[PDB]
Amino acid sequence: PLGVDSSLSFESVGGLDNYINQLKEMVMLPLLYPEIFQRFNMQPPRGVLFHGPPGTGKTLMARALAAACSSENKKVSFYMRKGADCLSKWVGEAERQLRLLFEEAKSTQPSIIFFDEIDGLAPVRSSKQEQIHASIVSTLLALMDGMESRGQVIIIGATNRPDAVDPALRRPGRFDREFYFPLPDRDARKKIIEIHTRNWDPPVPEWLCSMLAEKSKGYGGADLRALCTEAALNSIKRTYPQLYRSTKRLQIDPKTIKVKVKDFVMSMKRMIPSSERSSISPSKPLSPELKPLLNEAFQDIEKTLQKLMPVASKLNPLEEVMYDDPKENDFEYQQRLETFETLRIYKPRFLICGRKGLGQTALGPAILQQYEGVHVQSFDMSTLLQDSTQSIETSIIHLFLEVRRHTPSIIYIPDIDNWLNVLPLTAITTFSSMLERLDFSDQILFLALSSSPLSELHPQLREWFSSKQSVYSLQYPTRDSIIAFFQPILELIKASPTELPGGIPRKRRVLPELPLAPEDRLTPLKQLLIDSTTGFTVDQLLHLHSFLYQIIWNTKSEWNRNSVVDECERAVKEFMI
Amino acid sequence: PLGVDSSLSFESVGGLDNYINQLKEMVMLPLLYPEIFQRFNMQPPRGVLFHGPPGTGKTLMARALAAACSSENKKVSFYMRKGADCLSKWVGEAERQLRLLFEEAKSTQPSIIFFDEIDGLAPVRSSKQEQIHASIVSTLLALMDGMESRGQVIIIGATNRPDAVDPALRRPGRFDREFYFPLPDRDARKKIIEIHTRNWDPPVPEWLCSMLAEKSKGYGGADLRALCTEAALNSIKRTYPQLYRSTKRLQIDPKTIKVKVKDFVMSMKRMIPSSERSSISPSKPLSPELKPLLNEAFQDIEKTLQKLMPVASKLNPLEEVMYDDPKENDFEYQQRLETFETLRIYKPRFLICGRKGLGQTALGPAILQQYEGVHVQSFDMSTLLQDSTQSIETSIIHLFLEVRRHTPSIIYIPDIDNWLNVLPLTAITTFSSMLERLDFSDQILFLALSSSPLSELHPQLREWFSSKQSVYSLQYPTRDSIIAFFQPILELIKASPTELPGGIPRKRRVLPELPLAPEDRLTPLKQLLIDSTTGFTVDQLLHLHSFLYQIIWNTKSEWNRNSVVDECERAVKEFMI
Repeated sequence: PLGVDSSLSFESVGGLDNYINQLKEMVMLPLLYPEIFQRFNMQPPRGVLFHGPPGTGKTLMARALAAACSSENKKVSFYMRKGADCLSKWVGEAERQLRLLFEEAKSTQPSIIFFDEIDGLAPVRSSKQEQIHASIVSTLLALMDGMESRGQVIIIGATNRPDAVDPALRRPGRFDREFYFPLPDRDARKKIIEIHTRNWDPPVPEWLCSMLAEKSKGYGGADLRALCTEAALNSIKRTYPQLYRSTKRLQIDPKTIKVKVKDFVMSMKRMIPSSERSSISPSKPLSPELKPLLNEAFQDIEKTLQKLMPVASKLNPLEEVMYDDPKENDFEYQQRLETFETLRIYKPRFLICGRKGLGQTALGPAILQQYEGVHVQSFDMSTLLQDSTQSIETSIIHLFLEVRRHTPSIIYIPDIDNWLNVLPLTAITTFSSMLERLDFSDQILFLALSSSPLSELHPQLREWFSSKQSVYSLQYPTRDSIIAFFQPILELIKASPTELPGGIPRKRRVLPELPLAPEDRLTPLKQLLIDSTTGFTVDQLLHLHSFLYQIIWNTKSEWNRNSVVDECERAVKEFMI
Repeated sequence: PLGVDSSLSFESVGGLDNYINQLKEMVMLPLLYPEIFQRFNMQPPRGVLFHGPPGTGKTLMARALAAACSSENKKVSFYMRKGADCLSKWVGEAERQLRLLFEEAKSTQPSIIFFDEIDGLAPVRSSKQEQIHASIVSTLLALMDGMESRGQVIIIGATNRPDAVDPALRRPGRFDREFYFPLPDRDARKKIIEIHTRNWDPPVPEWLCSMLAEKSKGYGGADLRALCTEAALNSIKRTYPQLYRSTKRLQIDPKTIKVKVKDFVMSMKRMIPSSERSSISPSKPLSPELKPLLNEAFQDIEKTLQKLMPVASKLNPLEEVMYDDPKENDFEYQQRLETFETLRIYKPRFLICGRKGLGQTALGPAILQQYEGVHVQSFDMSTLLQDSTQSIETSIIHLFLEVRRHTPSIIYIPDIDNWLNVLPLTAITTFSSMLERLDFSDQILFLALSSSPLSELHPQLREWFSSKQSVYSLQYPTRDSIIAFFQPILELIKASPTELPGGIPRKRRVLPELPLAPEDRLTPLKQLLIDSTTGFTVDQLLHLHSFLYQIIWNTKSEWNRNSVVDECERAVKEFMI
């Protein structure tokens, strides 16, 4: 059956190395080196506040910390407190459980305590309720620190939000660490999936990683293990159909090890993402047959993206201090590199103008997918009108405040032709103010999408975007790209009966026992598809593509060729209306 | 008298086979096959969240699960928890009932627990109330899972809504199953009604099923049994009138078994649907005498419906894996069928333009009835203005979000001539945005009804619906269809006195004892009804139809024919004003 483990070698949360060194410098040093705390007479406190996606290192870095320190040294004890679990309606009974737990935590000397659900442990301190909201918060203040020199004990905090509570709970000088979980995307995703998949006596192929790791976006350690179990059970029922209706119990052979990539892709048909349980995010790669239709400008988007903003990230200070320099006295040499790759910028924004039905609003999610690791959100007016409890301008100042409270991050607005007709001049001039409230010298991108083409626009954008390179206009694709797009189906006309299942028999499987345990017109069709379709829009090409898919689906079984051209050609004739 | 049963062989919820195999793979395997959980070292968790219409498998799949596992293996215990039933205002008393129940649930090893009313068990976790809302939620988190390796115990959840609570209650990795109940419509409706009706020593006829099963729409297992009891008691009082006023008690014969279809149709006169206790849904089949007046285009509606969207549903993977293929390494062969019957589409919509009084707004419910099994709702502005607590555009984004959170589903708007005058340009451009927020490549229908005819319309629809086949215009019916419609009453003129009750005597029934227990002008009338009614509208034909019904009702008793033509003909003369 099932079972939980108490040993973790960072094998389901693995990849947060700089976090690991940051916590090692907090928890290892005070009793590893007990001398330099008097050589300098130094304090440094301990305590980390987790925030980010839950289960992406919430329970997983809980096991990574208890397993980390248990694998670190002997002896050491560990404590798990998950929200309100020692409380009452009394103050003086709730708390007497709490500080009996505190005094026994102080009695056991090598000891850490996990505290999760810090909102449930201590909410915001308001006096418009009963005074236990002030009482347990103040008594946790004095009983964690302030009055209480805790000595050798370590207090761990975890939330989903870094600001779900009043900042008195983060007194600066006791809880000076806060860890954000960035949900690793591609490479530590491939690391975390391959450190999972080696727990099987069949080793997995490594062409499927980072193939499956780039398919899997928005997942924790546990649900990627759920992908492991669902592909596993797909191998189970796949290998054996006789898994049903057993009152007389059965026995098995132990040689039931067969693995498919079909198991994984059926798991992808049968999955659901964790972030996409309640969200809608445009995390959509560009369509692979549409790459003949948009790679040619997509390259210009990613190159001019790279030029108008470097996407350069921070290296590890471990290897940086593994390097050494000779000169260390020169703050002028410091302000040199502090000017380097920092003062090279000015106000990241970009605009897309082009016709409707011409590759719109898919390239947006595509260039969202062409690089990751950055923080990003968009001013979707669905996400702006989603609350009415406050003003929408209060929501504007809020969301501008949180994208201010990040890394160099990404801001997007779709459909600005329809937008600015949606909200009044309150929110308009609000936004135009908030455009200028921040500096040029920070790196926040401002992607902008319009479904209307150029030189016809209200000038609100124009005074905002008077740079000649702050915009790009779109054109029709070339005929060679067109015939590149219709190429594969133009040989799928010829490969019906046994290449495709239009004429492939599907046969039955027998049950196991599992014993008892007690050609020539192709070119006039070519001049029908080309040169009579005078460079139209790509959605119309999607119409035709769907239509011919219906044609070849209905005409899926045919031998003795050149008999199935009449259906598609009259469909083109009808399409020209 | 009455009595409840503890044995169910899926005989009042029967039809959810793929659900049954999905739960069997969760609950049977961990102790059926206790070896492969170490061959792969796999987790898989257990827990299902029910949502959908209550009593359509809520109590019924509760009995199907406890009866399923009790009929599965010996020995096994079962537990029933229905919302708040072990609580208090204390935290620490409410919970001490809860985890005394948890430790005794862990003590009894073969054990499952039913949890219904999950909102009453654990609401959303807000700190703007007393902190027991955070406390019992967090303590149910740690005491179901997270901290607690539950071992062998199974936790069952059930609601009406899949999102009546915050998604922390669905941690991905413990509650990875959620069952929607689809309210089976025709064939599993006939299966579920015939698996009921075989509980009587008279076997029912099978021409009335699926006749009565297609009459009965929107019912659970229990209320269909209430139809069984009401047709039963209609047979009781029908067979015996002496069922009244007995102080001196009486005795019966046991041979009181007579069954009528009259009992069922009087039950239909005396019924009320469960979904139609507070809703108004246009689930209305087309009128059978109006089938001469709309089948001729109705066929075009269902055929072009079928062409513009295939209604093809998913087969069972049981029989699909009962089939086997030779080639299983080819993800390209996978993306073949993943392109098959998926990329054949483009943006399902359809429009109805036609005159007023000409078959409008009944064909809508009719083609709603011509196929079922799909998810469907409509943007009725009654259902849009029904709340004022939020903005109506917030309701727009909400309802678009939930129809996004479904199967390929159906969207309808009636009366678009009167509509777009009802809501301002806020909701208008909101909706036009939400038209384009989703892809072409998903299958969501967009039925549209207008009471005004063609070529006269504001072009908002026209830029939305510039496809030549995205619309259909309506005409007058033909004279042969007209005389087909007036045909049956044109022989009901001749069949008054004993075919119809206009001259049939109704006689009295005696009481049982039940002893003590201590012609020629028809064709000028034909040229009056036809060719002087120059192809008018069908509501006017309903006027006339009602009028002649009043004529023949008042003239219902007549012998020695050809004396009753004067009343209807002068009614036609008066009607021509």
